[PDB]
Amino acid sequence: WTVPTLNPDTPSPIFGGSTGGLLRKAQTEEFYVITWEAKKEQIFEMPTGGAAIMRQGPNLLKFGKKEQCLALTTQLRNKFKLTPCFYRVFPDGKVQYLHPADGVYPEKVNAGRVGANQNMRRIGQNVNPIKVKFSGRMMSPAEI
Amino acid sequence: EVGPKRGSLVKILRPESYWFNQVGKVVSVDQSGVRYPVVVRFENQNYAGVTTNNYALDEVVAAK
Amino acid sequence: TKLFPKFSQGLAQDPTTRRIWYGLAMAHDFESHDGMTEENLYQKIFASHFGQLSIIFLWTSGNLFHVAWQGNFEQWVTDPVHIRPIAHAIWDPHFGQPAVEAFTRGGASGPVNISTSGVYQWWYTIGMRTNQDLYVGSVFLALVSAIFLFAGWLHLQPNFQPSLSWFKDAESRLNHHLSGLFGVSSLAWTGHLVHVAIPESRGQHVGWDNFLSVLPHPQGLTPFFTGNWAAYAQSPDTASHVFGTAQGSGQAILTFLGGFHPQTQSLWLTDMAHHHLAIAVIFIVAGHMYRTNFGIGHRMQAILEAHTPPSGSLGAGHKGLFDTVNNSLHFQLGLALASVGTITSLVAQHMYSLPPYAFQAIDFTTQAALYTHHQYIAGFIMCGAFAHGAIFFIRDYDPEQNKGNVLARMLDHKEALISHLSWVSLFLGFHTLGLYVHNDVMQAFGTPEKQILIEPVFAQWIQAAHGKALYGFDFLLSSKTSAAFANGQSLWLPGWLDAINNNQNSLFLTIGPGDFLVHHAIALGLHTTTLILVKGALDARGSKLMPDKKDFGYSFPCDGPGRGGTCDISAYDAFYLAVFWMLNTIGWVTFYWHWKHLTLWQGNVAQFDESSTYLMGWLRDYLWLNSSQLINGYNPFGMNSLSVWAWTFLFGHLIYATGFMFLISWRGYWQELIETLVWAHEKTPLANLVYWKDKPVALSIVQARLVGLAHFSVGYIFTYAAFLIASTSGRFG
Amino acid sequence: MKDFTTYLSTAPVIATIWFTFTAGLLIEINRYFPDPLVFS
Amino acid sequence: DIAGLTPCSESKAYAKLEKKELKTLEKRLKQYEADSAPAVALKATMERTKARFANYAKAGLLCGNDGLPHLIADPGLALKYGHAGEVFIPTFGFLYVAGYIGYVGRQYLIAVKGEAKPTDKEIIIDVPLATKLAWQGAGWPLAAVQELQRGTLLEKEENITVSPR
Amino acid sequence: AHIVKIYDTCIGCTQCVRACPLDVLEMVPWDGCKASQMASAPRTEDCVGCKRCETACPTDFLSVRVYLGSESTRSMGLSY
Amino acid sequence: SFGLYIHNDTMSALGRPQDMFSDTAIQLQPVFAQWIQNTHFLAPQLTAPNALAATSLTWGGDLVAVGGKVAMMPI
Amino acid sequence: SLSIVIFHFSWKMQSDVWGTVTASGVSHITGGNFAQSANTINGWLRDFLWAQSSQVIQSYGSALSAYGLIFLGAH
Ligand code: CLA
Ligand code: CLA
Ligand code: CLA
Ligand code: CLA
Ligand code: CLA
Ligand code: CLA
Ligand code: CLA
Ligand SMILES: CC1=C(/C=C/C(C)=C/C=C/C(C)=C/C=C/C=C(C)/C=C/C=C(C)/C=C/C2=C(C)CCCC2(C)C)C(C)(C)CCC1
Ligand code: SF4
Ligand code: SF4
Repeated sequence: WTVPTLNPDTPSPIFGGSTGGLLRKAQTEEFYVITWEAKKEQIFEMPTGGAAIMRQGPNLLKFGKKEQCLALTTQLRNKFKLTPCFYRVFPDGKVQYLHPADGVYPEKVNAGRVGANQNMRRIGQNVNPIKVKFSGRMMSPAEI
Repeated sequence: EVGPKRGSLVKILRPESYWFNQVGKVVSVDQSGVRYPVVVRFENQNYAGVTTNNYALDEVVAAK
Repeated sequence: TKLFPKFSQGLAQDPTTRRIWYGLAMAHDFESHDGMTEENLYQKIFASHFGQLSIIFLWTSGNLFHVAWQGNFEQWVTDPVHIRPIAHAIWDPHFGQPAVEAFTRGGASGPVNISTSGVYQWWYTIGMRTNQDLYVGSVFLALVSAIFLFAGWLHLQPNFQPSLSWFKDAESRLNHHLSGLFGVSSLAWTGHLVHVAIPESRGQHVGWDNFLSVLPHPQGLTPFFTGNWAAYAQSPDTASHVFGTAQGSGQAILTFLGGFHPQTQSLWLTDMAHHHLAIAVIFIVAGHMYRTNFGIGHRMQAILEAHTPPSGSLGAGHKGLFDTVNNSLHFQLGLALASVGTITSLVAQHMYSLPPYAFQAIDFTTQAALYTHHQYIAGFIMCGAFAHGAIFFIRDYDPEQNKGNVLARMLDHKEALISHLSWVSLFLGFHTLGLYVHNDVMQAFGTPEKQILIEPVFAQWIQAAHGKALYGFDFLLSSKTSAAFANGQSLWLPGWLDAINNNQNSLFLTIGPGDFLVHHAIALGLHTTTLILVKGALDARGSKLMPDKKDFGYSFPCDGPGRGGTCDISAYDAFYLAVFWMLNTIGWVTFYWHWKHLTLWQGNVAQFDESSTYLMGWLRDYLWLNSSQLINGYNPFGMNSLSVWAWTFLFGHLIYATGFMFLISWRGYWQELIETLVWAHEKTPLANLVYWKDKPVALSIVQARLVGLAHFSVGYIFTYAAFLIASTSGRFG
Repeated sequence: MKDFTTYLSTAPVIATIWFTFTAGLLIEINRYFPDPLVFS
Repeated sequence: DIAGLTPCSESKAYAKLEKKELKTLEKRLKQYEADSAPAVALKATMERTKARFANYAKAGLLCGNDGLPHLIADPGLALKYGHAGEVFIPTFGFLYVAGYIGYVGRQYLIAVKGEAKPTDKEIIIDVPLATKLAWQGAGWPLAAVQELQRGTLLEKEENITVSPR
Repeated sequence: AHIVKIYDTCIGCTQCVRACPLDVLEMVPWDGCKASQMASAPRTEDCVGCKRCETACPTDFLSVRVYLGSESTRSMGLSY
Repeated sequence: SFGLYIHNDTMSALGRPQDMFSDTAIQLQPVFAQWIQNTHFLAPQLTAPNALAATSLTWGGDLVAVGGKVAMMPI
Repeated sequence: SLSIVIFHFSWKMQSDVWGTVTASGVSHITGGNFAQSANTINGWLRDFLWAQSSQVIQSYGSALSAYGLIFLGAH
């Protein structure tokens, strides 16, 4: 498996538009693109409101925040048995592939993943806040 | 061989557990060397609605 | 990134309107600032304390200046009974001519406000007589304000920053504050009373220009150095003395008359001089207790380690508490607030019943305002004391260093403490409310003889012990054949017994079944408020619902909808809930004080005695009946000087109700709403050319609670203040 | 009939009967001993 | 008398209060005929009113200046001057019934905790079991003391869950 | 950004990962539990702090914990 | 709407009744509602020829008294 | 919203419609004070709530005393 490359030419689902879509943040900060392959034309629900028709084959939609792309991913995966992926697109044209991060969806354990933010103790074994006082900022005993 | 017998009563000693100082029934004890092999089932559910939890060998003591 | 706030880099990088709000809210939480060290924390607090001191003295300077400039103090001293003190002048271009005429009162040329703070009676009692006195005092306090402000700057400079060990010298500070700040100050105030205030009350002017050539006593210090201290108690002011003049005046400077001055109906100036002299001696001696650089005195740590009951009933006892208290600024602030908070209530309870200032008792509006003012401040201060006690347990408490001592053992039976507080509150609530409701039903059915009226015999017994002969118990000071009555019969009992058996003042007012019911309402309020504050402190570190609460800090929104839902689970939220009950409790206390004095001041105590045993009586006879003049301050036919209070009355109701919006409706609703406004602005021509720098967001969960409580509290206070002043001054103005 | 008598043993029904009985007893005592304020 | 009060039988205000209450009823009774039902109801109320004021005075209640009975709660004063029936005797009447209810409920709770499904016995009451316990609760003061003396009233601290401290 | 931590009481049931609406968590190989897998929090810059993961966790006490921290555009959930 | 009341309360409190929104001051007449009332009061003459009287006395005309009390009258 | 609707109805009917009819004319229950008072918040607090609550808070000892009790019970 290798990181896919976004194709901006991909056609988008049939949709008449709405007032729930992108704002000035997309022009200045970042936006998100989700793509998937559809087996047939089918009506699905937009996370921004309304019904859209996915074209047979490649599809492409743009969203304002990451949660919107993953919300549609959950719908497509569970209700239609599809395998979408999405990216983060910066105003200068840079594209950052996001999901699934390593080609395998996170709920399925995969080799080569390195644990992060794992504490080798129980919650009840955290130290008292007095022991981390005056550490340079506000920090919980769970941060050590 | 390790841990209490299946079906026996044990008392929970984990302070942050909902069932601390309460009595449950042993379901099974993993022999594979896991951190928390003792599985205990309780009559009263916790705030999350769960009635079973895993505990270490030294976090359970025979009831009575 | 944005500069503001400089103390929090996490906030400075926040791109929303959150940042400005939290920049303000976290400004004085020094411990949470980036890069804070313990030594720098203490130095920052020290400088802030200088800032508070200069502000207080500037505030006192302003009050002196405006009374001298715009008040009628010189006219008031000639006839305090029949002249209303003037606070300051009004200059408002929004006024109409009728308003200009209405507020022109008290002898001033233009519109003015009438003072309710009682500074006139206070300054007159201590010897101030002319506007020149007020002016000079104002200039002096402005200078003292500037010096404190400079001292705060100075001790922030490199060569004037005290070390950490200096701030932790408990023994030395206690010695100086007890003997110097308390004792010498009290001794110096005695000198002022003997040299200035007492001569002024006898018609003699003593000022800076001649105080070195005027003898406070005909025998100057000869009795003091020979031990003949009784020479200063001879020839007190007579019962016919006219305050401020030499008629009927005496020569004593230190007495124990123990009653009220017959004309001013306030405490004798010679008793207040002897009081402070004795207090000064006690505090000067008390300040030589603790060890310093001279090898004598006590070490506080030694005292605490010694007090461990041998039976082990308190475990390790007080072992380790010197470091616990000495190393925790929140433990210290909690103790300071609790002590000052209780002292503020004592000031309220004693100043109304034993008025120290001349002509204070007859100024009914001033008496009501002062009691209500200090009781509400006491209520807020008590909530803070418990708040910082809960902050201590989270941030500062160390279980290992307090192993087995009394503090750690409080956490060991917190369930017993909370559940018993719960039982007391339930019992008081069920039965106090039940008795009121029973009496309302008996009144409603026209059978007032069937209501439950329990005589307060325990309290009446205490009043009899103090000499009140109304109830016929006749023991101790009420029994003329008792040793207590006889022994004091030459010192202070004659004056005290005359004052306590006069039913026209506030010294141990007569009490009955109506007083019984309301006192149990007050106990309900105190216990319930303590329950919420104590539960908040003792569960601050954790509960069965949130075992690791201490890892989340004092204040946080919640822990989410899981585990059944965890709204308002933080110790901060317990304080937020407690403030509502503190306001309700103080509201009951002040309603009680006000109505009982309104009927006394009107010469009809029977109305209170008969209407206070059921709640329709409070609604009809206290609130509804006494609102009539207030709500007519302006109307279709005109307006009068109560229009400002009428306007403020509704102003208070409005702010109160606005607070309900933040308390009832919660964030998620508003955040969705603001998003549609964000969309609309960007799509609107000629308006999308302008744009924000902070992304608008709804207020945070915690912030809504604070702002809503603030509106609730401010409206609560303003509404009552308008009602209190307007209903009293309108009746007696 | 077993099931019906089981239904009558549910908390709301028992509470209704018990409080109806308790209220009836208190009302009837005040009917025959009106206006009781003290014990003599 | 006690705390400056006076007996209601000797109180002018108490006597005046009764006249006003009867006067109010008499005014209403004028507009009705002698045998009409409203007249019978009003006269019955008047008889109850006169009996009430007669009974309270007979019981020896103390009246304030308002003319209303005031109760005495200190046991010493109540027993010394014959006011024990106002608060003191009613106190032990309540505590007997209240403990009766509490003790019976506690017995039922303990009895059903030995069943297969304890929670089912709390929403569907075991009426035969509940009825038996209700009758036996008349001796709760004796039973409660024996448990207190036997050390079985309270549970041991080692079996009670608490949160971390 | 918020702070998300996984503790060694995890049973590797995967429910927190399935419940995360932001794809903050994932499952990695482990040997400390019977399932031989542990939850991980590699992408905490995207966590919004909803605590759906904590709601899904069966262990007692929790094995996944969210501590709300500094607020950014991502953590605040803004689409503007 | 609510701001007009706040304006009126403030002006009245400041002793400037001539600055209030009121019938004797700055006037806010519901002219549309007044016009509709007149039309309904005159309906029997022209637009409802077979109706003896208007549907309601609130439109206008003479009051009806029953037992010494007003039953309905123009509003 | 509906609280204000019914307060509007109650005050308007008492002030301008309901009343007694005699030779001298019509005397309304509140004497036509709606027009000049209902344009201020203080007018509603004083002339409507405070003034018209007199009956309910004075009903103890009468047949209407049950409304006095419920008035407090509802608060
Ligand atoms: C004799 C020496 C001396 C004196 C006079 C003071 C005085 C003071 N110190 Mg202290 N201090 C001393 C030695 C001394 N200190 C030493 C040796 C050390 C080092 C060991 C310190 C270390 C120290 C610190 C670290 C701090 C102080 C602070 C203070 C101030 C406390 C706030 C205040 O105004 O309280 C006023 C208190 C009183 C007037 C005493 C009476 C209080 C009662 C309860 C009030 C009621 C009385 C009466 C009824 C009121 C009548 C009111 C009227 C309207 C009728 C005060 C000015 C604090 C401060 O503000 O610093 C800027 C502070 O942070 N001191
Ligand atoms: C701190 C308060 C204070 C101050 C500064 C003064 C100051 C003064 N008093 Mg007054 N006085 C005071 C309190 C005070 N008094 C009190 C409490 C009383 C009631 C007992 C009196 C009763 C009184 C009388 C009856 C007389 C004075 C007189 C005087 C004047 C001359 C004193 C003299 O010759 O001493 C000379 C004595 C000494 C040098 C020895 C003093 C020994 C003591 C133990 C010193 C203690 C110092 C103390 C611990 C520190 C306090 C703070 C400090 C800043 C002063 C002088 C202006 C006399 C006068 O002529 O007034 C016009 C006078 O006749 N005073
Ligand atoms: C000697 C007194 C004292 C001191 C030194 C402190 C100090 C502290 N307190 Mg404590 N506190 C006190 C008294 C004190 N407190 C009292 C009396 C109470 C009870 C009311 C509390 C309750 C309390 C709580 C609940 C908390 C603190 C906290 C704090 C810390 C941060 C304060 C901050 O940033 O505020 C910032 C202050 C503001 C942004 C302004 C708040 C304004 C309020 C809401 C009133 C607004 C009135 C309004 C403007 C009036 C308008 C009128 C209209 C007509 C115009 C700090 C260590 C906080 C903390 O984290 O501690 C560790 C915290 O959570 N305190
Ligand atoms: C008037 C309003 C009101 C009332 C009556 C109460 C009452 C109570 N509060 Mg609450 N509270 C209020 C407002 C009120 N609160 C507000 C505005 C806040 C701020 C958010 C809080 C915050 C708060 C906190 C944080 C706490 C309380 C607590 C309490 C209890 C105190 C003890 C007590 O009185 O026990 C006696 C009980 C009562 C007087 C309640 C009324 C009982 C009625 C009369 C029973 C009637 C039964 C009858 C058969 C009718 C039933 C009809 C029905 C079946 C249809 C009690 C349940 C404390 C608590 O729980 O202590 C244990 C506590 O911790 N309150
Ligand atoms: C019209 C009369 C009346 C009414 C309607 C009530 C109503 C009530 N009372 Mg009150 N009471 C009254 C008169 C009345 N009281 C009088 C005259 C007194 C004497 C001063 C008291 C003294 C009293 C107390 C001391 C208590 C109440 C309590 C209660 C409440 C709960 C009762 C309960 O659930 O019992 C059912 C019983 C239980 C749920 C458990 C047992 C509770 C009882 C009170 C314990 C008795 C212990 C007994 C003395 C034995 C000691 C132990 C030893 C034998 C080993 C309830 C609202 C209780 C309360 O408010 O709790 C918050 C409460 O503690 N009342
Ligand atoms: C809730 C607290 C409380 C309070 C404030 C009082 C207060 C009082 N009681 Mg009461 N008493 C109470 C509870 C209380 N009692 C209880 C619970 C009981 C039952 C055990 C009694 C039993 C009782 C008796 C038997 C007598 C009093 C008496 C008195 C009065 C005078 C004696 C005295 O100094 O009492 C102050 C109270 C205390 C210090 C607490 C303990 C009081 C004990 C129990 C009684 C002491 C009696 C005393 C030695 C009698 C001296 C002779 C007398 C003629 C003055 C006084 C008004 C006396 C009285 O005047 O009777 C007419 C009396 O003879 N009480
Ligand atoms: C078996 C019944 C029972 C008993 C013996 C007790 C006993 C006790 N309760 Mg508890 N309680 C009960 C039921 C009971 N409770 C119920 C049903 C509730 C929910 C309303 C509560 C709510 C409650 C609170 C909130 C508090 C107590 C407290 C207390 C303690 C002091 C007494 C008190 O305040 O009573 C007050 C009693 C009540 C508030 C409710 C009484 C309701 C009825 C009268 C109880 C019996 C009903 C039951 C259905 C009967 C079954 C009969 C069976 C044959 C089928 C005491 C240990 C207090 C405490 O912790 O003190 C340390 C306290 O704060 N209880
Ligand atoms: C939580 C916490 C906290 C807090 C606390 C508080 C806030 C408290 C308060 C408290 C209080 C607020 C208390 C009070 C008390 C009081 C008392 C204890 C009193 C006493 C008195 C007396 C004893 C008197 C006597 C007498 C009389 C009565 C008469 C005659 C004279 C004489 C003097 C003999 C702290 C910080 C610690 C920390 C830890 C935790
Ligand atoms: S708090 Fe919400 S976004 Fe963050 S890891 Fe948990 S489920 Fe995912
Ligand atoms: S839900 Fe809890 S137990 Fe399951 S994988 Fe996540 S952290 Fe581990």
